[PDB]
Amino acid sequence: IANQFNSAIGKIQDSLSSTASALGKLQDVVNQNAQALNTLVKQLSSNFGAISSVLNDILSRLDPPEAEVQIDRLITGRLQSLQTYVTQQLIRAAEIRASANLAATKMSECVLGQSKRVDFCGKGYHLMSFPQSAPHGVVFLHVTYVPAQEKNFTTAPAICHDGKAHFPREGVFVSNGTHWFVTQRNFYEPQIITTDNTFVSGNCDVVIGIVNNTVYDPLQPELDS
Amino acid sequence: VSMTKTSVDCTMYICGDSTECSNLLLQYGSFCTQLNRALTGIAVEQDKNTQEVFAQVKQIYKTPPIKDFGGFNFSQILPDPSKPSKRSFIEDLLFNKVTDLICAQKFNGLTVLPPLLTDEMIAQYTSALLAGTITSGWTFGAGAALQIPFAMQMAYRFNGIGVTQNVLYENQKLIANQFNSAIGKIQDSLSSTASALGKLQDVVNQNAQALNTLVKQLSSNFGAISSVLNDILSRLDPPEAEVQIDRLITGRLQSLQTYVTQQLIRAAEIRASANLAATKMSECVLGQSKRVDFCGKGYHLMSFPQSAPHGVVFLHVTY
Amino acid sequence: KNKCVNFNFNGLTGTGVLTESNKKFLPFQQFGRDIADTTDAVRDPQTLEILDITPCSFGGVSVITPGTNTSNQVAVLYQGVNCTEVNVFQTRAGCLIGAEHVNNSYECDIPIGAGICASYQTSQSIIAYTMSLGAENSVAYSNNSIAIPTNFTISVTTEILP
Repeated sequence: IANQFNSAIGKIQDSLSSTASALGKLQDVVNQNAQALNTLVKQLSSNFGAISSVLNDILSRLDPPEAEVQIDRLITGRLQSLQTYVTQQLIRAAEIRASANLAATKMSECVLGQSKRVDFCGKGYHLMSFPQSAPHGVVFLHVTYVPAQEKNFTTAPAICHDGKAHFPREGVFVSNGTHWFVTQRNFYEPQIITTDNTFVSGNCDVVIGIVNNTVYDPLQPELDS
Repeated sequence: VSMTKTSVDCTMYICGDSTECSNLLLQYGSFCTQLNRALTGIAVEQDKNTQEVFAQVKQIYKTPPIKDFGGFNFSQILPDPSKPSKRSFIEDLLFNKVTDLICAQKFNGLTVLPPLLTDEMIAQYTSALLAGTITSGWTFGAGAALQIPFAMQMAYRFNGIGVTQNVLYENQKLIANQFNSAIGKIQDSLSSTASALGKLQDVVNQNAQALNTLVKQLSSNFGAISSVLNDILSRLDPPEAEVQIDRLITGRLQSLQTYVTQQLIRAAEIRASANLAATKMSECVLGQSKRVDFCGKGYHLMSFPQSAPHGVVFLHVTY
Repeated sequence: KNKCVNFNFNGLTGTGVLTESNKKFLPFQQFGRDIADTTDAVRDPQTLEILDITPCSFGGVSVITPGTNTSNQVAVLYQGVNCTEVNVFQTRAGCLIGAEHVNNSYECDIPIGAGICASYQTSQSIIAYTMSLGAENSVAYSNNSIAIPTNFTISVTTEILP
């Protein structure tokens, strides 16, 4: 676990160093603001139907009563430009506040504690998350437990010994074709079938597919010894 | 999930087939060029909602030729190859119960862009996710696919809700009649009752009233003598027509911006439900969550996703 | 007829394609109107007939090209219209000129529409293909069969939020 994990950090460093587009989500924030600001600035150069876009030019040419007509066009148009900018910024404000709340949620579930949610902290069984600061945002490094290799085994729903069906207390029943073992679902760790690893429920005439075997009772040899 | 994609052209819409009228649009700057990017961004977001929800995996999982479910009948939710388009029996009713109109608006300058993800490929998403959950249980999305007997899959699902797995093996015979009968009631409710799909119908009608009203603005004079550009151009002088054209463009700009503003607001509401649809896929469908009444009333066990036009339908199994 | 023209009929000036219409307008009826109150059809004052008005200038223009450092090859895509002006192919999105059609399915690179995507590949040129949904994985299923992982790996996922 120390070799796989430590080797993973090296892959994150190489990935982040080589790939500059992984942060594009943050670059889009800077680009969006740059485009919105650049646009808002370039609208001042437009005449908005007026003879000229410069106010002093209108005042230095048209008479007082005539200049008001042209200035009204500039104001009316420039006011609408702010309405478009403010409106757009309020929309983007709803998009960033949604992501910010999501980040705060992940820090609570993924970072501070351990979350059992499915694919919320990333693929696999969530172990823990380490936050990292990024410009106008945050980065989350999610350590997870992903099973690698798998092998196919024979299973049975229950074991029949004394006439009463035996069920696993934890794990599942597995066999290679000879003896029946009880093991966890996340890994293969052979364990003998015992009264301590199973419990008695129902009978052997109910469970469909029940198999016969001998359930090892630790108390038998203790009484013999 | 997905909202109808509509791309409006402020160059053709504002001034129809008019060179002089269009000349006045340049004086307004990016107002036309700006509104084009606002609508384009909404069309791009429509494709990201279907990719982050419909398909949660990079592989396709198909059912085996010999299907043994342990006494349960999945034929209703399983895809039928006999049909020309592969879909589940439940998805067939959704397509019919959810409804030229576009020809009239398409010629006005409003173009409806087709979705990057066809409804045919969307149906195969639910077929892979629904097929992986049955054969692979809940472990197909968390890593390599685990082959597990479906009879033993529900045994643990009862353990997470506080019920010993011993009740499933013994009572699994009676669960076949309760589970199969529950699926049949859904098919009869959607076919007989058409009001259950009103949630998605309100989304289509929301855009319909916005498109038809936007086209009706051209008939309004907006303070101008007439609402037709050729009528004012052939009557009033170029300088006088510009005064009337100013009221036409100014009136149409306020109507065009009002439509774009509503689309951005409606798009935000759709994205809010998109995250929920993507959240229900992993927690309800893909995995199992101890949270109560998120997947529907009762202890959650398994969820079966179903494709629907401009949306998605979820079938949740509760205890 | 069957061509885009600029027509003046009974004082009504407009541009559109003139075609014979199957609609029968009453004698007192001169020009028809659609839901949008645009002219639906026209009637020639000389020889009385009903002509369907189909507007002109349909479809968009889009450019499909790889990065500049890749190559200067371009593929013109006309969306919402078939092939008119004019490697000339047609899709549900519209006429696509400048891109070859490869029946083999690959991973979507440059999205087009209707499940079709484009990429620059092998003497290399822009090719069009159906979006691949991923490799088919058939999980063997049997009542007595189970799969227990024999190995594990620790993975680190990088997620970013603004």
